[PDB]
Order: sequence, then structure tokens, then C-alpha cells
Amino acid sequence: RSLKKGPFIDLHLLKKVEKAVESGDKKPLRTWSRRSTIFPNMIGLTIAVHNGRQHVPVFVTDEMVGHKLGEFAPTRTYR
Amino acid sequence: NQYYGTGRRKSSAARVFIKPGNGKIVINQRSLEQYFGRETARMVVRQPLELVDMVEKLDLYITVKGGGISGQAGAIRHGITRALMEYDESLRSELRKAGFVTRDARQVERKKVGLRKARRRPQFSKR
Amino acid sequence: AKQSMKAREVKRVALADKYFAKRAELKAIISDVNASDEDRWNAVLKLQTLPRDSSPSRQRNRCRQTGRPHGFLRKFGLSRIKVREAAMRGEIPGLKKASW
Amino acid sequence: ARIAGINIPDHKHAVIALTSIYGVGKTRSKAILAAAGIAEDVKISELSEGQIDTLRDEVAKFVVEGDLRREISMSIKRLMDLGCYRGLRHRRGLPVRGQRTKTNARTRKGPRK
Amino acid sequence: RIRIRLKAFDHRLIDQATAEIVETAKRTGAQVRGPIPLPTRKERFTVLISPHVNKDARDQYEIRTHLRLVDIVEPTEKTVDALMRLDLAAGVDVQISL
Amino acid sequence: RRRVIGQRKILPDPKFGSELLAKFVNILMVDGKKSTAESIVYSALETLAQRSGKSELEAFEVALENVRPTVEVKSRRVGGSTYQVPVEVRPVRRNALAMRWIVEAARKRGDKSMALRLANELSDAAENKGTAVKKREDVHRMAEANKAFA
RNA sequence: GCGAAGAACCUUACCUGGUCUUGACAUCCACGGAAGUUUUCAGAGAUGAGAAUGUGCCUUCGGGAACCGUGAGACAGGUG
RNA sequence: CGGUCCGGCCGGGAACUCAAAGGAGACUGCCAGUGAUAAACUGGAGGAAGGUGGGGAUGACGUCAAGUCAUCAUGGCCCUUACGACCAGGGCUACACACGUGCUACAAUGGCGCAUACAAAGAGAAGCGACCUCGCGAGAGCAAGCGGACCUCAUAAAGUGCGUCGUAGUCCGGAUUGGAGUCUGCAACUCGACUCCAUGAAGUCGGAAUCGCUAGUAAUCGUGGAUCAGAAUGCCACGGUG
Repeated sequence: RSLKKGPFIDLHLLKKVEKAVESGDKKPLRTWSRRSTIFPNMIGLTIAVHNGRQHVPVFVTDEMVGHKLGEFAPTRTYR
Repeated sequence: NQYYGTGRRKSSAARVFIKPGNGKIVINQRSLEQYFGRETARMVVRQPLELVDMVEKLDLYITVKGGGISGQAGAIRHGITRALMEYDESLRSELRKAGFVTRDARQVERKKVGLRKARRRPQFSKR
Repeated sequence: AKQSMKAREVKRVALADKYFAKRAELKAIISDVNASDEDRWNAVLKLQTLPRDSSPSRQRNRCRQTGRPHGFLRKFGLSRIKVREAAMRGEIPGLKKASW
Repeated sequence: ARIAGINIPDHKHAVIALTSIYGVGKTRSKAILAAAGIAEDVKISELSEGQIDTLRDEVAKFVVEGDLRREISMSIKRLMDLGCYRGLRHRRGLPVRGQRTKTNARTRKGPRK
Repeated sequence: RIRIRLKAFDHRLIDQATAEIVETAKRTGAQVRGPIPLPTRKERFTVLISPHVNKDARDQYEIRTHLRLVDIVEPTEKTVDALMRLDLAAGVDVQISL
Repeated sequence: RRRVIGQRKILPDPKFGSELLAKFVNILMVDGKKSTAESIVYSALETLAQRSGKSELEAFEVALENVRPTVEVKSRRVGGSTYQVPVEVRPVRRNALAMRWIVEAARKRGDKSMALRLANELSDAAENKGTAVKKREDVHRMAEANKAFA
């Protein structure tokens, strides 16, 4: 829940995710956004999101789906 | 024959009516003990009413509107003394000695700055 | 306030009248998705995201005279401090000091 | 005994006998007492057949006790082994409920001298 | 379904407009029900006089005007036919809806 | 320099003809909730009689006339110096203080109902055994010091 | 709990990464187009390119008003 | 005053109340004493009330090295392929550390669920949303009335009844940790608001450092609205009890 209608990704990112597997053994795709919800339609792979300075690698989990990538990627420093 | 009086107190207003007959007291279409809740002393409606002998020969009828239920009792006392001062042309003088003819001039406050309603002037700063 | 706020605001009101204002009662069926009716409105709902600049409003309405978005009374259309200045000049009819 | 499945409490209070076990809390007890039409007071001794086992589908409707009790052993690596904000904010005195960190951290951040 | 409004700035002007409107009502047909006044209201607006902050110093301005609603007890537009052709002083405003 | 407006008059009790017996409805009052403050007034005197109370129609006088204070504390200035003295209590306050010590003995202390605590303290006042409270020990502990002035 | 009668987008400062430079806003002069509507492709998006369609208003038959994309010499612009 | 099984329910009216408007009343005026037989003060009388009658409007030379150029104008002043500003995202709710202000529990005058009582002031036709319902519930339905003294939010709480439980580290308390719903939007990771079911260390009206208050005052419990897709426990407004 955020949201009850159901989350979505934008067409320029959908075009990349539907061509990301393939083998799933390549270098992490720069998806940039920390807002993306890891809801059960999403495929299990490693992706990279922006922290404001660089990109950080994170995994699309199967033990839980009720999350957004900002709950796993740290975006603030020194605190 | 009817004796009549009116009183205002703490945003309530009363009308009091007295007739000859058999003794009773009626308020807002019920008996007196069934109004004002459980009471502390129940005495301000009785204060002047003893002076013409309590529930002996007078038929007492009351209607009262507005304010808190304590204010309605105060409005009734002035309605009783406004009726008693025309029951005998000498009775007002003994009611004066007891203070039952006096009225307050203490109405609701306006702003006036800085006040929450009537007190608590700003915040009294910090140590 | 900027002079661009006089055109930009009313262009964004014309945007709302193009895409949302005559579609506001229909929001109880097009933006409803599942709670009522059936699965037939998802291609119709693409209109709710057809523009991309202002969604439910993206702005606040301003006092014309001062250009300010807050501190103004809609019973006059005017900034509340300027309502007292115009009252001290005797320019607003029926409005005067208390006494008191 | 056995008022909402295979329960082992005997001569406990009418409202509080299945508390602190993922079993049956006070508001659910107050609801089933009124649905069974039985006394809501003191320790149970008088109980008949056809009263409350015939109403199990209010008090034990889907999940109770072992269905939710001790369920952390397989939900811990997503917190302690996967890098996440809530994991660091399990191992440090930093709050998550939107409260202040500049003010009155005490003690919640540990000692102090 | 028939709605009437009368607005003025003075307690004599609200009556001298009521007087012509109730004469128009009586002339249109006898009814003996009495026109609706409903309570006149006023409003006041507090302002802070310091050019930045300070709420411990105020000033107070108030605006007073009179409102009446009249009400017609009949459903028929022949009851307002001449009322919608009436001329009054500039200091009063009338608004009629059918 | 004691400058205040004239003291506040009240009327005598309609049943007992006294302005002091009219005071019991203000004792053990909180939140301005005088409604519940009267709910233990005269209604505990039978509970008291069913312990050790005697003369139930006047068993309330023990907190007015059977337990009475007389000494107050502490200081008097004499030029540039301060010295300890035992002072006198004003006669109306002196009759109306033992009925007021009861707050710690009923809310900070005591078993079951506030009415039973009221009867508990009125039992002890009939034999003057009342357990001392902070609002009495803040005077009584110091009242026997400096018996030689300056 | 102070301007702030209210910041997920805005606002908006400050900061990051993009982009433009006579300017988002105003005006003096021309060029090609009415203002627009419908809509796809690339890009985070502004934009940058595609697939189509208008000619109305006012008026001495001339020509304007208005407004979109362009460009100098004057000159704008800043919650500095 | 009338219709009337005996309620403003209805003819119909205008006393109280409310909302409006005018005019009276209190003037040290009357008496005494005091005072400088002046100004003035205190009692007594009458009165609703006396004593600049009460409360409001409000303030000089200078002071505080006051406060504000972002409410307005404006000197000098910084910036120009830019400090212009358009776009997508972040931040203004950071926390090695210090201190105010608001509030709850510890119950017993109580907690919680039902029964019953009184407002004041506002605001609402793509809204406020009734009654009657669905549901553990926020809320949403079946859908009326209403352009606001007419319909609606709406229910005054403290109080008074009725049940349950009761000095128990407690049926409470809450740190600590989660789930399942309800609302607004394109979308609430980040910086939004309600509800239900669980998790369960401490909690005996209290450290340094300490406040406001002389009476309708201290105290305590209620209600609206602005800003607005959209948040109030803050702020402006309006009342019981004491």
C-alpha cells in the first residue's frame, strides 16, 4: 500500500526492463529513480539508483515487495 | 390576578409568574427537583421565596432560556423579587436588606490585546 | 511578484479547463479503477496524465493589485494591510474604524 | 477450556484469558461474549454446550497464535544482511517515527557521561 | 422556488425599500402573512500595524449593512410580474431568482 | 504591606447556620469539579460512626474544634538582622486549617474510596492521632527552634 | 507553533545535473506562419524532430489587429 | 386569543429572547462630617449601580548601539552565455552536544463501552451531506433537505445514570517492533491525515533548572474557521464549571 490503484513505471524505463533479462548477469542498469516500487510484477535483478553524487547498486527482492528503492539506497551524507 | 417579574443573568433570561390557588412550583414543563441536576446547595431559587411562606398558598410558574444551568437559577431569583415587590408595597425593603434586588454589571469581554479571552497576557518570556 | 505570474497563472487555469474542470464529476468513474463498474476505463484515464506541467492545481491564486499569494481577503480581492490603508484614506464604502 | 479452538486456560477471567499470545484480545473477547449471550464478568465456571464453539468463526476467523507467533527467524536477513535504512536504525539509537534527533535523544542514543 | 433579496446601508433605507416592496405585494394580492426580515449582520477585520510581525499591537475596522429576504408564499410568477418592473433609490440592491 | 481589597463575604449554610460548615464543598476539589467534590460531603459520617465515630450529627466538628493548630513559623527582621520566632495564627484561619491538611492523607496516601479515606482521617481526629502531612511538617518540625529570640 | 493564513509536484531561496542567452516578462523594426487543434519518435525533461490540418477577426480594392518561430541596434531581467 | 388527546403540531399573535433603532438613568447631585466652609475624601439615603460609574480608542523631548529596504518607493550596491530562469530531482522535519513551551500515565473525585442534559460563534449546490445502513472502524453507500434562525457539519464536554475492574508495576502505562484497512493526488521513498488487530522493557504524580496567580482570578472541559487537491495538537474567533 501507498497507493491502492497500483504503481507504474514510465515507457522509457519499461523499454529497458523488458530487455534487461536476457541473462541478468551483466553490470547493474542505471535506473536512477529511488521512487520505483518493487511490486510483484517487477523482475528479480540488480539495478543502480542515484544518491545525489554517484549511483548505488540495489537488488529487486522476493521476500518482500511492499517497498520503494529509497528504503534500501542511502541518499544523505554525513548523516 | 397575576404577579410577574423578569431577570437576566450570565447570558440567560427568565420569566416568573405567580397566581392564587393550591401550592406548586413548575419550571420549563417539569417539577423543580427534576431540573438543575444534583445541585450543591439548591438555595438561590429559595432565598427570597421563604419570605412569603414556602409552598403554602402561591401557585408558581417559571420559564427560562439560554446560558449555563447555574445562570438560569440566578435569573429566576430576580424574576421572583420583581414579582414579590408588587405582592405587597413594603416587601421590596426587606428583600433589599438581604441583597435580592441587586444586579451585576459583569458581561462577556471583547479584545483588548494581548489576551486569550480575558487573561494570559503574552507568554512571560524565558529564563 | 513577477509580471510572468499574471499570464502563467491563467494559462494554468486554461490548462485545468482543457483537461480536468469539465471531467471532475467523471473522476468518480475514470479514476475509480476497481471499486465500482468494470475494467473498461484505463485507456480513458490516460487523459489524466496527458499534459505534464500542472496536476490538481500546481499553483495558488494571487491578489491582482499586490501580486501576493497569501495575506488577502476574497471579500475584497485585496491584501489585508492595504484594506486598512484604503480605509484610512476613506476609499472603501461602508468600511470604518470601530471606536472602541 | 477450549472456548476458541484447542485452548488450555481454565478458570481465568471472562475477558482476559487469551492475552499476550497472539490469541484473543479484550475487544474480540467482549464481541464473542455478547454474540454467545454469556456473562462478561469474573472467572468462568458456568458454561454450556451450543453457546460458543458454534461461534468459533468470529473469534478464530482466519489466523491465531502459532500462525503469527515467533515469526522473525526467516524475516531477519532482509534487515541485518541486506543494506537498508531500518537495519542501521535497528543497530543505532536513531528513530524512524518522524520524531526529533536534535532534541531529547537522551539515552535513546545511549549514555552520556 | 421564487427567491428575493433586498440589501441597504441604513435602517431607514431598508424600511423605505420594504415599504414599497410590501405595497407592491399588497397591490398584487391580499395575504396577511407578513414579509420576512431575518437578522441584519456586520463584520470586522483586525490588522497588524507594525511593518513586520508584532501581534501585540492591533487596529480594528468594521462594516455595517442591512439584509432582508421578504419571501412569497405563492408558486405563481404573476405574484412578482410588477415587482420585477420596480424602480428604487441607488442606495439599495434587489436580486430576484425564479 | 498587606494592601488588598476588602475580604470576600459568603452566606451561612442553609441547614447549619455557619459560614465554616458551608466550606466543606470546596475541600478535596479538583478541575473546578464541585459536582463530585460534594459527593463525599456528609455521606462519609456514618462510615466514620461504624468505625469509632461518636455524636454522628456533630462528628465533623473534630476537624474544626477537636484538632486545632496554634503555632506558625519562622522569621522576623530586626534592623539589618533576621531572627526566628513562633508566630500567632489569625483566629478564623486557625479554625479552618486542620480540615485542609487532608489532601496528602486522601490522594497521596490511603486505601480504597476517597469517602473511606475521609472517614479514616475523621476517626483519628476524634483521638488526635492523625498521621502528619508535609503541609503540617513544613511548620511543626521547625516551631520548637530558637526559644531565646535575639 | 516567530514573518509562514501551511514546501511530496510546485512555492524557492539553497544545492545538484541538464539547457538557453535581446531573454519566462515589456516595448521600437522586418522574415516565414493566423492564435491553435490532433499526435508520434528520442531524452529525466525543458526541448529536438516527425505525420497531418487551418486563413478566421477588422478593413480605402491597399493594409492592419493578434500571435507562433526567427534575428540585430536600442533595452528588459534578479524572493540579489 | 383560538383549533385540539390535552407538543408552536395548526389558525394566528407580539409579551420574553434574538437581531435592529431611538429615548430615559448617575449629576458629588442630596445630607452629614473631614478639608483651607476650596478642590477633594469617606459613610448614609435612594437606586440596577454609585465616587475619574466600569471597560474600550489610545502616548511628548529624549531612551533601548530598538525593529523593518522581502508591506511600499528609493541612494549607493552585487550579477549579465548570469545571482537571469527554464526543466528534472534534491533540501528547509540533518544531529558527536546544551536549554524553553505543549501533553499523557501513575488511577479510585478513575479508565473504557452504552443511557441521558445545556450551548455560543461560524461555515457548505460540481458542496455540507440527513435518516437508514455496511463494517472491528476511518470512511463509503441507499440517497433526502438546503443558496443558510429555514436543511447540514452537530454530538456541547466536565456532569448525572448503568456495567466491569480496582495499590494491582494493574483489565492500565508505554519505550521497542510489525501487519491489515480508510482519505486526497499523476505520484505521498522524501517533508501528508485518520482506523483496526498485534508486539510489550520501564511506569508509585517526578533530576538539574524552576513558573504564573488576589476572584469569575488560579484551575478545568468544550465549538467553528482561515490557508486549501490536501494536515492541524499552532493561530483568530465563541462558551460551560470554579
